[PDB]
Amino acid sequence: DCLGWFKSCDPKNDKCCKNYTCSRRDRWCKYDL
Repeated sequence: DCLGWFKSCDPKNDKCCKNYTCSRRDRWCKYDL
């Protein structure tokens, strides 16, 4: 499964779903697409 956004992730080892992106700035997944 994946993470929903606002959950903490690693942008290079992204575990969040697509449409959302894992932020290197916020260090968590966000909806930005």
